[PDB]
Amino acid sequence: FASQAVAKPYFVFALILFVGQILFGLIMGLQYVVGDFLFPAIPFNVARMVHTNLLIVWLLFGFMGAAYYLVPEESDCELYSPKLAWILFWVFAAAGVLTILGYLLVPYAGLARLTGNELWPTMGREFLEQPTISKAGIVIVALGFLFNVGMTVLRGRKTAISMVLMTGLIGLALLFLFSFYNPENLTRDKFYWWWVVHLWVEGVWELIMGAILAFVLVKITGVDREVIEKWLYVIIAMALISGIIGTGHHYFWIGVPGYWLWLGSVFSALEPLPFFAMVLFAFNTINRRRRDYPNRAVALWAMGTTVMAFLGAGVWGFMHTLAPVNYYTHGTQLTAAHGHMAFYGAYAMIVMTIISYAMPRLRGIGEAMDNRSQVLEMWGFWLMTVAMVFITLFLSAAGVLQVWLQRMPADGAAMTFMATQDQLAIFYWLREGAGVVFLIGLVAYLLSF
Amino acid sequence: DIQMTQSPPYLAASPGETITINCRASKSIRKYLAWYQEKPGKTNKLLIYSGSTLQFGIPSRFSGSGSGTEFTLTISSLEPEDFAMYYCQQHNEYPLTFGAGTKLELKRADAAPTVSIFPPSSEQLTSGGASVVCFLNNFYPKDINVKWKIDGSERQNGVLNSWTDQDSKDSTYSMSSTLTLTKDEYERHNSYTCEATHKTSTSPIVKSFNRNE
Amino acid sequence: FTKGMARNIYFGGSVFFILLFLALTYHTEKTLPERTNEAAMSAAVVRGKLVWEQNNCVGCHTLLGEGAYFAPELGNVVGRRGGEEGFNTFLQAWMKIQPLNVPGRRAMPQFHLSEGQVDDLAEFLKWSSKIDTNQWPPNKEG
Amino acid sequence: EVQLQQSGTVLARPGASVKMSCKASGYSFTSYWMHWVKQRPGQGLEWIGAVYPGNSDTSYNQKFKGKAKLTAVTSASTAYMELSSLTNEDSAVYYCSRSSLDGYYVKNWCFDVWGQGTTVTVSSAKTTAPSVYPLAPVCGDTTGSSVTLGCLVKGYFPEPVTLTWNSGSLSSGVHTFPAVLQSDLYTLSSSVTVTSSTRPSQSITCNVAHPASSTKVDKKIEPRG
Ligand code: HEC
Ligand code: HEM
Ligand code: HEM
Ligand SMILES: CCCCCCCCCCS[C@@H]1O[C@H](CO)[C@@H](O[C@H]2O[C@H](CO)[C@@H](O)[C@H](O)[C@H]2O)[C@H](O)[C@H]1O
Ligand SMILES: CCCCCCCCCCS[C@@H]1O[C@H](CO)[C@@H](O[C@H]2O[C@H](CO)[C@@H](O)[C@H](O)[C@H]2O)[C@H](O)[C@H]1O
Ligand SMILES: [C-]#N
Ligand SMILES: [Ca+2]
Ligand SMILES: [Fe+3]
Repeated sequence: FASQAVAKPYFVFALILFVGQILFGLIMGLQYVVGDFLFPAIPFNVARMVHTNLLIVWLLFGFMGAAYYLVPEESDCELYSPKLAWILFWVFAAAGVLTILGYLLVPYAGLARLTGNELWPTMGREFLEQPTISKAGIVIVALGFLFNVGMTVLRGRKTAISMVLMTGLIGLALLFLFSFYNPENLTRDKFYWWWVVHLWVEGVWELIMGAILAFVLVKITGVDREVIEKWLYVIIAMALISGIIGTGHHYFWIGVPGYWLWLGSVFSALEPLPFFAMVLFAFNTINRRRRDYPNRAVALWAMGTTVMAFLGAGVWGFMHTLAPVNYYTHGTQLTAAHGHMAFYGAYAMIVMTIISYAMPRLRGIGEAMDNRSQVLEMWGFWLMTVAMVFITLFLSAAGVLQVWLQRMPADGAAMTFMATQDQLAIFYWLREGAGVVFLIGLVAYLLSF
Repeated sequence: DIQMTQSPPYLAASPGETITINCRASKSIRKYLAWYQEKPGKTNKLLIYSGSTLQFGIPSRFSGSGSGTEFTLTISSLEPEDFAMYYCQQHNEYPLTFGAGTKLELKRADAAPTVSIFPPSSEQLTSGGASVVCFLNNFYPKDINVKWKIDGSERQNGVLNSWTDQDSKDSTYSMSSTLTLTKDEYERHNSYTCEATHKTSTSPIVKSFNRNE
Repeated sequence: FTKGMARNIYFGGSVFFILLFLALTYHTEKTLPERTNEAAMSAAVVRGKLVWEQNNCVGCHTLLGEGAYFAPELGNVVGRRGGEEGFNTFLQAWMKIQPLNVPGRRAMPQFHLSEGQVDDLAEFLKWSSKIDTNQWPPNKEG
Repeated sequence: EVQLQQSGTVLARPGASVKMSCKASGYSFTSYWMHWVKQRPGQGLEWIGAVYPGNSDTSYNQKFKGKAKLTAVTSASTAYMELSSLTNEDSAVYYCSRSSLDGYYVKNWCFDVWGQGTTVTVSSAKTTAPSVYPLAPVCGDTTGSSVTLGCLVKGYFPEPVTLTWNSGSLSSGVHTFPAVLQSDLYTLSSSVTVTSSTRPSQSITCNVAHPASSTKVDKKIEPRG
């Protein structure tokens, strides 16, 4: 189908933004140990919101790209509107680049005045730092986009894959609406903040990721659509049965009742299961491939996504999800460790996985690229992925020492925040080194095209 | 090492007035100079760091300024408790170094010393020693010269002086001067004289006695 | 074991836990007046929340252990900086003196905040420190 | 409240060693450099060095590399300084003080709290009680409206002595001067001024205590004749 071509601008832009994300990561990582680096021009918080918003935005672009590509094929017809897909692309790209520039070009409080935050105050919450007009512009893009892809499903064949993807996509946009709700009571603000972050990343985004995985396995493996889609329903069932009460693992210390200590701990303890099932899923249906596939990189991307999502979300998630432990590790370099591995292993990797399947047959080159291009992609895969495990090991060691020095001893014996950070210095230099190897990976990956 | 010289070493002033004092570094210390207040019976108190940053809890009547090589401290309207010793310290480099201080003193009206002379006590004499003591009490300002004369001749050796600090109640100074002789050397002379010379008078205050009288 | 079976486990699981979740959030939301001490949630604390947001303090600091990990936990800072009595006064100094300019050290910005703004901040943080947080953090260092 | 309590006065002989302590309270002992500073009389503060109790590292002014050794014991929140091969030049007050900022890399900063200081007195002298001599006005010079009396305290070691007039009830118009060294031993004097109808009609007695030799002596001031 020809309207599958509108996915290309989405995947390209996403990869450009991904580069920006890594550079601002590297700036912050240096700021950790040379604390006045780039100060006062780009204070760490400005660098941080660039890093974290570039991550959310580029992943969103990959998702829309992924939907624009596979929805036509599933639905067995042309996309409701290519000209819509392109108008939305430039609106979203300009709105993204605009809000990022606001962050860098005006002190935050000035950007707040300037965008009239005081009428509808939604700014200065983590991951949600974009002006209210930027948020509004994202909702409008998401409505367009959902109509575009949702109409295509309507007049076309329904499949479980495409309907789980749409459910996830709709859920994402809906939950995003809670970013407009900024209570005056701090505990209430935190309580609802997690309906965005947690119900995205351990709920609705898992429908998106799983749908993308299932499609790639349908196309790569020649295994029956019926069995693939069964396991897809099992996986997302386990996602939401663990995940919804699971939100509670963020409700231990924000000021809500202590029953959340139990509820949060017990259901979160089970949230690894879907990522475990996604590894049994990808490995088994690639093992059972009725046919070989010219692009052997995608198969690697799909196996690796599921192992990394499982290591990052499942294993690191679990290591700190029990309240008696989280009590000590809350808000610590351990959190940063888990968060890096989980966002990379689940979400960055699934976007690169669908790029690996779709890029050749979108630039009209074929199923796969020449064999030089394919060895690079794999190098960029191992370099990024291995670097990230090291990023997470070095931060995990930092987090363990932080907990020991700062969190465990009593008053008088416990080391101050600032002093314990000097003690962590080596681990932060080493992470910054790993961060360099990762960029070299992203560049190597990018030189595959 | 960077060397610090504070000026002036002593400054007299009054309540309600403003003073400013100096600190110089022998090479650039960028902006990193701190100041401490020193007072008897109290631990040293950080006033200012980084040239001009006031330490938490310090009243805004204190302020400082400078960079590189030249720095100042100002107090806007002196308060009774501000009369004290002030030290600066450079905090740009290893090894840390300090200035030697400016002592800020309470001005009061000039007063001449009250002078008294005391012959050796008979108890000290029976042990073979002879100390002649002179007190110069309750004077202002602090500069003062004491001179011993034996039978009209200036005597320089065997004289120890001690000086009180500014009295916290009346703001004057006091001093003792003790001429220590052997009984034998004491007995060779008759006339013992203590003379104080002080700005309150172009002529000395002379006190004396004759060993046999 | 069929597809249809799996899809109904998904359907029933998600509705039931969605409804369990909403019911818990109804309950939880009833307890918040006492837990957070909303009685004390003054116009001053609510204005402080706005200055916390407008200057993105959370982009460098944690509050109740959430936010960024560059700078210290501010939920309980009030207890490390002269308590109830003198904390407002500390904070005024603290905001004026930034950046401290210590070479190589993590640096905090100068926000050129008015005195009212900083006072509202201080109330917000004081009040935040008193939320019943199930005894988090472990000690006075946050 | 951040506080630093230093140990008491130590006396030592030349070539010996001395070790003093600084007890920290009201803060995270392991999170701040503890500095040590020397002050000899009318001589200007000198930074000796510092210890970071969070990892036991030390830093010494090159002028004190030989002299000083710094340590910390973290269970007790106390830092220690040992001075060796003592010399008269090591006779001083020695202060500990806390970096105003936390962390390892702020080695060269200013200090926000100081100890009250530990005096080290280096001498070969022997514990000796003073002699105390009354000082009565010149023979027959009972003349003006007020009269000055004195007390001389001679030949003692170590500091201090405490001196009072009429067991302390006579306290105004008193000047008690700092002690000075004559050779190895200390001498001081005190004057008291009083109206001439106060005396010699009423009794004036000098009281001198020297705790180090457990001496208390009284000297009545008697008119000369
Ligand atoms: C990053 C660019 C920061 C932003 C934005 C804010 N703070 Fe900050 N803060 C930061 C650092 C690196 C430090 C450490 C200071 C040091 O040198 O030790 C701080 C410190 C504070 C503190 C003191 C905390 C303590 O435990 O003693 C407070 C109270 C504080 N900062 C408040 C605060 C507020 C209210 C902010 C938003 C207006 C804010 N900070 C932003 C880094 C950053
Ligand atoms: C891919 C799925 C997920 C991703 C992207 C992810 C990401 C992250 C990130 C970024 C944070 C820090 C958020 C903050 O800014 O407060 C965080 C926190 C946390 N995650 Fe996840 N996570 C995922 C899955 C999980 C899993 C499956 C679990 C449980 C097994 C888990 C348990 C935790 C808990 C307990 C914390 C809070 C840590 C703290 O208290 O400091 N997460 N996660
Ligand atoms: C060179 C590579 C990277 C560097 C050096 C880096 C650095 C950092 C730093 C320093 C923080 C701020 C932590 C703090 O608040 O103190 C951060 C936040 C974050 N980064 Fe990265 N980053 C890099 C790559 C990545 C990648 C590839 C991802 C995608 C997974 C990622 C996801 C995140 C997340 C989710 C946040 C918020 C974490 C949280 O709040 O708990 N980063 N990053
Ligand atoms: C499978 C595990 C599921 C467990 C679910 C239920 C968990 C509830 C248990 C309490 S959570 C939290 O734990 C803390 C102790 O770890 C408790 O801390 C206790 O000790 C601390 C000293 O270490 C001290 O700082 C606190 O004041 C003291 O209350 C804390 O209150 C509690 O809420
Ligand atoms: C991947 C895992 C990450 C590592 C972090 C997990 C660490 C959680 C296990 C906590 S053991 C816990 O340590 C507590 C704190 O020292 C200890 O606290 C106790 O002693 C305190 C003095 O230290 C004192 O405040 C109290 O008397 C008391 O609560 C406690 O015994 C111990 O269970
Ligand atoms: C995790 N969120
Ligand atoms: Ca965070
Ligand atoms: Fe979560």
